[PDB]
Amino acid sequence: MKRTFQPSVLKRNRSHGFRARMATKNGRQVLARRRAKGRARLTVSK
Amino acid sequence: MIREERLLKVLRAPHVSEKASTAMEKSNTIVLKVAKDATKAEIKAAVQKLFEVEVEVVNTLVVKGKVKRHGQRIGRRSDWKKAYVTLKEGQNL
Amino acid sequence: MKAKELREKSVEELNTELLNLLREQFNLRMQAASGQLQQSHLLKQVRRDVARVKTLLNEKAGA
Amino acid sequence: AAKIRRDDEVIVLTGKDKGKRGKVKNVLSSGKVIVEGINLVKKHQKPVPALNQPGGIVEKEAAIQVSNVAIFNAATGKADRVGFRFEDGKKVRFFKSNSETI
Amino acid sequence: MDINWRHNQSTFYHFTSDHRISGWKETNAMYVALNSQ
Amino acid sequence: SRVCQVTGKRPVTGNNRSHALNATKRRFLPNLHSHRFWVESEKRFVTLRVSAKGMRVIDKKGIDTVLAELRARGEKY
RNA sequence: UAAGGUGAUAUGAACCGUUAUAACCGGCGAUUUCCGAAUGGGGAAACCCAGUGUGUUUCGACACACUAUCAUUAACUGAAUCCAUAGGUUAAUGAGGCGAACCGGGGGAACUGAAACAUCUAAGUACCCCGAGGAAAAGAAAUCAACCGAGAUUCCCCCAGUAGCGGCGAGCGAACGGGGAGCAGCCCAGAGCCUGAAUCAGUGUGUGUGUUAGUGGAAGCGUCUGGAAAGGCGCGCGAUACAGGGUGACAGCCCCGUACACAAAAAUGCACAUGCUGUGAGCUCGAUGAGUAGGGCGGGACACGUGGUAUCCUGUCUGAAUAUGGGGGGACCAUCCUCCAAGGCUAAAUACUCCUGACUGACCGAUAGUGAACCAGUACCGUGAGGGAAAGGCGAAAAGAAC
RNA sequence: AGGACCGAACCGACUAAUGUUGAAAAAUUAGCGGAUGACUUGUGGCUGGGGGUGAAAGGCCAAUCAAACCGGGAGAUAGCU
RNA sequence: CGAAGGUGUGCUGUGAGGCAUGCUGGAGGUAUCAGAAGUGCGAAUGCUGACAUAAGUAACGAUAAAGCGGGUGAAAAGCCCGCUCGCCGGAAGACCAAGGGUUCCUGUCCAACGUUAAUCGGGGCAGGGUGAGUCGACCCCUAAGGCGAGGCCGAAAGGCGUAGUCGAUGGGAAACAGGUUAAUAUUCCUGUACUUGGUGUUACUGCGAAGGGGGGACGGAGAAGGCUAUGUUGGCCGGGCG
RNA sequence: UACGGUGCUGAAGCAACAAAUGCCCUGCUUCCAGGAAAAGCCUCUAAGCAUCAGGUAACAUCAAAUCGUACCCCAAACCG
Repeated sequence: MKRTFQPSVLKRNRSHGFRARMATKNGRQVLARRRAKGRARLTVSK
Repeated sequence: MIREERLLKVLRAPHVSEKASTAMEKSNTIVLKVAKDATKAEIKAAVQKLFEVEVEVVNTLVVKGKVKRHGQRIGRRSDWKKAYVTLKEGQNL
Repeated sequence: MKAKELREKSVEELNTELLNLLREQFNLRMQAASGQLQQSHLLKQVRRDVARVKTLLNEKAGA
Repeated sequence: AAKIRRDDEVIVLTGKDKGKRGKVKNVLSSGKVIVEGINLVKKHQKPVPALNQPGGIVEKEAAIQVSNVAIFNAATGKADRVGFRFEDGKKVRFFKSNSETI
Repeated sequence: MDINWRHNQSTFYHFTSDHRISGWKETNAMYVALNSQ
Repeated sequence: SRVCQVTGKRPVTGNNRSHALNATKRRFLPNLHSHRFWVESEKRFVTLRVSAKGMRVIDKKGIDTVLAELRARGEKY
């Protein structure tokens, strides 16, 4: 059956990637919480 | 021209294997590990000027590093670059 | 060798620069990775010696 | 500086070798020393198929603590503590109890 | 194995399915309730 | 934004109260109009978004003094 | 500082050094790829693609530097239009982003309580946003008081769960006045006399002290048990040092230290002194903050829910007097007292701990204490925001088991 | 010619049986409907929570939907167990 | 000359408890009298770890199917080789995109992983392996759409959007046959080619744009006609005469 | 012939017929539901440059960088 995760790298990055978190106020606050929690990978880039 | 300070840092090791060996003893090509940011003009110039031979053409691939592990600790090795340097008819090394 | 490099001219540290890279450094990387070169400490001392020549060369040139 | 150091002759104060004199072979940055003929352990090691194969039970010296030795006076013939004085800008060690520079 | 066992015990903790007991177990409880009314 | 360029009147907040005193949030807005003011010393029309008492204070202080205040506080006209 | 070193798992190999250019520690420098405000354009972060100028004795290819936007200032240009403004180009200076809490401001819930609920509460809390500093804010009476007086602001203990506010329910809750911490006043709206007169600010220099490496640092042996002694027994010594830690069991005297006494080539923080620059003292006279105070309507803040409601703030409509004047004194009037708004600056007491050092605990001791004593915000889960583990201890010494 | 006819791929899902601690958190097997169209499909894009989208079922919005998920207010409140 | 702890025994108090001691343990314990509590668990469909129970039970994942000989090995139903048998063959073959990321190939090991054994493996360990002017990306150009100097707007954050700038799933230059590696090949080698730019020489000469025009430039269905891939048969060639 | 293969040599290499859903065909016929854009490409010139620069043609020479390239890919390697 066709499950929910149908992967695509270009949609992974355009959607949840770094240049797209940095592109706005609230994604920069996301990166700030991931750095402050101290996190090995911030976004999902590769 | 390429400066000689750049041109010394490019070639890194001769690559020893059996594909390399049959490339030397069968098709004049010496195979050698180069700098990761080394272009084909740099490798050609560096073999022209550091082994004093005449290079016909260079073919460069980039080899991806293998994820090994020690114990239960993984790690990728490291990517390197391998240059197939096709020499002319007059060569030794 | 730190005062010894300090007392030459810019041209002469460019000469011993290119000879540290040329004669020493490259021939020991090629000699090291082809099964030869029992003496491995030479790699270290050559590398640090190029660091000295570039240091004195930056200090001599201008500021 | 360091009181017990490299080419120095010591006597052993505590354990298994109490009262045995000997010369310090080397001195390890754990705060230990290897002193010759003193703390002999009976290692037995495998004959590795590389370069030479001894096999057998090799009797080595082990590292004893620095605080378990003190340097041998030999003018009194007993153990003696060490101080540091300045003589002509040289920080020298000296024996306590007769105050002699080593 | 321990991590997979904790997550694979954590599988039906936030479920919704009402005809299946505990999210997964098949039954006849629809007919039992419906016949009780 | 709805700011008078002369008096600096933002919209403020408040309550609709009712006869049962039910508090609701509202905004009081300034009476902002975009009026075109002749300046004689420059021989030009400078158009401003004034309140309807920014026009009172322009009628009293004069347009030149007001423009000197806007140029003073970095308000660009 | 130094006789030993080349960081750890983690041994090796190859070496460096031993009286000084091994190594280690500190000050100041040098280098500091790529991404990231990312800033030459772009982009799916760690990649793609340039332009301009300078230089390159194989200049058919290389190397270096500059090129973001915005604000301010200046220069040169420049429309519709004549002058001119808009605009354009270049240069100089500044900003931009991150950060735990504290602080000021712009917005701002609901669950809950009222034994239902709508006024009220929760609560100007949570949260969102802007801005700033080492603190911020406030602050030098258009303030109280009460016919006596006090004398800026802030913080603490009372006042006092008081007066009051309150579907007069639930609840909310002062001030006056008293005791303390700390204490500091000034400038512009404006001319003349007069000048550098105190004042601070920016810098140099000198002194003192502190930080960033360090140095010296007392005094014990015998015997018994024991694998081992620091323990038992016997006899000594130190102490401005018996804080603590280690050492083969419990050490003042074995080791590192502690008390104590000293140490800086260099870079610095603070405090005096002093050089220069800027800045202005002080005197006489004058002025003494207008769409403002007040008002009508709507709303908010004041403990005070519009009530008899003073006072403050203002979205809207209006609108004075201006020292023979005006504000307040809790509706309001008169008498009396007090103060001078519509301009601004100002230390200390105060709040907080991302971070560093020292010390302390009738705090925890591995299901506890941090989620995390261990390569933990990891493994793993989730598209994502996010969620988030388990897992310490051989021995005194690997002597970690030759054969 | 045709929202034409029969019928594979392709899309679907009418019946039955199995399965129901499954081979599978919705399938398999045997039949079944559409199959040039209001079709089907790949790649990218857009719409967002009292909001979207809906040939409308309160359906769908990451195995979640009479109001998603995550985090917070938050130890809500619980005359009840 | 042996603490706490652990595990027995004996004595003792009305009880919670106390005391003595054997063995294990191997370094701490604490009277008395006061003081403070994370102060006493059998229950909370309690939380965490361990271990039972059913139970050596159901099951071992398509009813495409195996049989024998030989080899390797400590051991062979499963591995390798051979001969037979069966299954798919508009797929259960071959080549990719997406996605994964070394699983590829060779040697070596059988602990765990493989629903059994394993000598085997997509498992462990080590080494090797990915070669481009022509393929794809990058690049030039754009769609939907994104972002957006100024700008218009908005309590703040921010919304929209002009110039522009990005954005393929579309438009734009060029390579084919044969051979080869254990593992790459339109990339390496052999042969034969083609494309686009730079520079130089020579001959002729009007060149020149974020500007104008053309072109690129593009629907559904249907119908034949001409072909080819491909196949079948004959001829030819080599082999067989069972 | 390390029996795994490794080299050497190598005949014929034609014709007829059938034939696509591939090619001519981005065609042709027809039908309404009336069927992307922009660049490369070809042309025209404006400002400018005009015995220079540039354009065209031939020849020669140099360059074509960088990253992907293994392997699975209807699957035991992707989503389950």
